[PDB]
Amino acid sequence: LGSTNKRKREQISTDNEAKMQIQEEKSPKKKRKKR
Amino acid sequence: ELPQMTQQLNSDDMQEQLSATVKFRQILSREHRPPIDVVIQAGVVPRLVEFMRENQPEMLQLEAAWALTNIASGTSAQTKVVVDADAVPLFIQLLYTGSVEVKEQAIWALGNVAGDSTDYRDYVLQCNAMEPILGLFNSNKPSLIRTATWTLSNLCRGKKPQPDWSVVSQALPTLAKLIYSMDTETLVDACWAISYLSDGPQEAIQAVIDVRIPKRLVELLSHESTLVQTPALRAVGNIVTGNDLQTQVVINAGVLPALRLLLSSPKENIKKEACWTISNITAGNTEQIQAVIDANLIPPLVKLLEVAEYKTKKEACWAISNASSGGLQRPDIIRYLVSQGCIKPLCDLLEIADNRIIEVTLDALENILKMGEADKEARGLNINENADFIEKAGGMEKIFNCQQNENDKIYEKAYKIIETYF
Repeated sequence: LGSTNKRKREQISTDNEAKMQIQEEKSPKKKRKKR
Repeated sequence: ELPQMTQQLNSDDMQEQLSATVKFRQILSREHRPPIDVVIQAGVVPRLVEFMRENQPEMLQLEAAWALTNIASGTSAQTKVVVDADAVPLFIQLLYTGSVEVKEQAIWALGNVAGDSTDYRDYVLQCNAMEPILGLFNSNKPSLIRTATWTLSNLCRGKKPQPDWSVVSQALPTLAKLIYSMDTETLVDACWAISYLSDGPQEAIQAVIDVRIPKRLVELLSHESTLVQTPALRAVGNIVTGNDLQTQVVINAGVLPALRLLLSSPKENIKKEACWTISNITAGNTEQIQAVIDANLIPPLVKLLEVAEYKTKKEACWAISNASSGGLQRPDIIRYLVSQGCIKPLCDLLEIADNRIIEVTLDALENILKMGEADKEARGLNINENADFIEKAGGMEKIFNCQQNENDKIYEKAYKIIETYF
């Protein structure tokens, strides 16, 4: 051993259908200007 | 009245061109369902693009860009019409020549194009948008900054594939200043951008460190709003994904007391990201594991390993298991972990967990056992105390039951521990 336990974001922050959708929570990709 | 609006737009008269453009902007700016498809049917998009050329009056430019902004705000098919009409190099030109109004409209359009797909994101950057975009932040108009940061964030965004690092990394000094903003929306978006840029190899993390972003990130961890905490924590987490030196920068910035509070968050993602972050610090060297211990982060982790939702529980398992590997260098780490009651929740995890976690938990248990055997020779003793705890906690059987695992790595490991300590 001596192998690294460092885990990058994708192989960790472990997964689910929902969580990847909800904390998609990111500022919306497109916006439309209104009056 | 689309055919007469269209006729007015094709007029050679400037005052009629402007009137028509305003009318188009209005129906594309309406409250309910804008007729983006119908407007495209009229074939007026190329004409609208003409109204953005450098010798057109500013107001015509402004109004045309607004209409094109909203057409680009719809589906990819509709954004494609704007892009294929060569609007983007004109949007970029306006970032130089335009009034603040025109600049803000043009950067909005560019945001919509960039946010459509990785190809369109990259296309905007290939058209050399970064230079005039960075320029916009010398302005002091809140709404321009706010909008531009959103566009800049869309440019940083995405992994499949990531954007040109040689280009997006130029925004880092701007972003470093931007996360000191008092405008919450600007804050949130800049943190998001930074969270994107910090997800990468050694050089990306170092670039984020070099503009002294980590200090401010750790401060923002205690922001009132989870809308700020979330992207800030994501960036902080990304950084300690780096080597021991880079991770030490975040520790020196006081991340550990900050994580203590985050472990209690009602927002599950924050709890989980906090556990993940800690795991990448306890994946560091012995002093960094020790620092996590000294920060009194182990009891909250052990409770989460015990009762949190599975995804969060998994991350807590990693943090504690990673910490246990520092046990070979100094046994007191294992002693402390065991006195904090980590053995039973680790063992109980062996059943419900997936193969990846099972291996991690077995490693942790074997570290606890290795130290326990060594603590027999070192002080003449007949029984491995940690092996007892594991047996008392029912982990012995659960480890034994792991021998019936399809995975050879898990089997060999579960077998080796059953025969060595039991």
